[PDB]
Amino acid sequence: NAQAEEFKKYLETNGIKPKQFHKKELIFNQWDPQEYCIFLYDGITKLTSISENGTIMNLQYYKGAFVIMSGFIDTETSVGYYNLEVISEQATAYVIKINELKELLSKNLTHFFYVFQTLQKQVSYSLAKFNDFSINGKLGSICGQLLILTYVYGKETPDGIKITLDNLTMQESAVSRIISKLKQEKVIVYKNSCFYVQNLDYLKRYAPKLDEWFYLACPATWGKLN
Amino acid sequence: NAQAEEFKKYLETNGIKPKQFHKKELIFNQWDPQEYCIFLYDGITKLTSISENGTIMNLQYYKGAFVIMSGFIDTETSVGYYNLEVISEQATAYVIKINELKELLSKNLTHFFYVFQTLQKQVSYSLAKFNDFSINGKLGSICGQLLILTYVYGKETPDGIKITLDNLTMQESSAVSRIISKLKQEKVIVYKNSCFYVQNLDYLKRYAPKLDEWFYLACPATWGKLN
Amino acid sequence: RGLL
Amino acid sequence: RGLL
Repeated sequence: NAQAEEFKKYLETNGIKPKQFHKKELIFNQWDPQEYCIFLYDGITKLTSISENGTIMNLQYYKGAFVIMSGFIDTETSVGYYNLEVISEQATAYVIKINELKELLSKNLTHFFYVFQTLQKQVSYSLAKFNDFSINGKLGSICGQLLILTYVYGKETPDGIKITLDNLTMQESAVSRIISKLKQEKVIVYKNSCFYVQNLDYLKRYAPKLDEWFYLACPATWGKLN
Repeated sequence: NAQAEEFKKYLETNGIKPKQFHKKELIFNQWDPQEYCIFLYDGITKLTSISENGTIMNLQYYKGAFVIMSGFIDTETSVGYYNLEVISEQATAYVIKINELKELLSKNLTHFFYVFQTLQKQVSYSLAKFNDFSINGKLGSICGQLLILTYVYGKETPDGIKITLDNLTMQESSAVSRIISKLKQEKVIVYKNSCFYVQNLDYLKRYAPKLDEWFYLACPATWGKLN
Repeated sequence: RGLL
Repeated sequence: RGLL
């Protein structure tokens, strides 16, 4: 990501230092009244929410480089009380106070457009996932999941495309039975203690709108696997 | 809204003329290569897609004032093959190309913040919906669905809280049928006068919590007027 | 699904 | 790079 490198430089030059985080660590949590702006430069994280009955629901996943904001930029109110936990063994991120982000972006229109376009990517992603869901039931959602997974970590091999990731990030009832159905139909197969793609066509078919979203939002990464 | 009216006057100050639309008219179609930034001011619209078989997939609904965009602002490339179909008998919108917008917001950053916060509302809204869904199934989905509509169209009447919106658009499935059946039975809603009524708002708040919190955070005034 |  |  060329835009993300320039954003990193522009943040560091204004005295914003990179911060390190380990697995299971939260970059910002539910009850934090201070609103932030996390520039996840590297690493994988998940946005979760704890319900009043103590149950924790995973809502979103994010991968660097990306921008995740905990409040509105002008009024500095909360946009939602959420937690941002780290799922990769290690992650790097810049934590900016919401007012500081307001200032910095008002001092530069290019990075303003950058964060704005990350928000737009989120919106179009949600729309695409919803389309695939409303069409192909709950299969379209998991199909889009596996599709974007293969696109981001796919590596060409004679057997088929493969995702190079530790078993942990891979793992992270009825849905499991649907996985069983797909594995029996052999959409993908497990070998050498790793997941291996077989026919990316099934996922593109049953997760179409997300394939479109990834083609027009990440065309470079989308091209190499097509 | 006030900020929306100010942005309207700004657009009109930069030569952006408001255009009218009759129901079913396409403000922009999936094939138009031009990336727009539609600032719906009055009426209601739906963002749709169309799969291979030709079926129309209603993706989302928007009620002005709101902002919709067909291209990324940084790269000006399209965000998707979408269609913005109007559904009100007569709507009023402000259509602008992507670069005209970008420069307008480059000279006036307050409205840049306005649209930025609009998109933040949209993302956190999708998040709250998906949370209510994950935690309380289609029950919570439906509860949040009619919760937002009673918040935006709530009129505290002696018969409870009337839903001040055109019945025809209100009309606009076994599981949902059973769910709304128990809603009608349990009294939380009533079909008096053929207009959807709601008398137990706390029941909707309980099973659609994250949407209620989103409405409180993004729309604190309209949320407080019914609590 | 949802009127925003 | 993006959402997951």
